[PDB]
Amino acid sequence: WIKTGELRIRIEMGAYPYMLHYYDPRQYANAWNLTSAWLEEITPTSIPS
Amino acid sequence: PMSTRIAEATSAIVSKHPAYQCHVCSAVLFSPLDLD
Ligand SMILES: [Zn+2]
Repeated sequence: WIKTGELRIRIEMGAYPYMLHYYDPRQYANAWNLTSAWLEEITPTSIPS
Repeated sequence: PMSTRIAEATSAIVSKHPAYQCHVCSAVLFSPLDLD
């Protein structure tokens, strides 16, 4: 639903480490891969940047 | 020949001493460098 549907979620975090991925503006770019892997790797213990 | 005439013509007057992807045009490329 999140990917191709109309669901948008705001995750309350407070503070969090972040990481940057720069890209060339003049070329297609779809961040689903990264945001997927982020969600995939969340844990009752962990939470990647 | 003209040159030959000119020569002969002057030779009678002589005297001597006496004794990837591009959204602009849609062309497809293969190198990031080939794009720039
Ligand atoms: Zn072009």
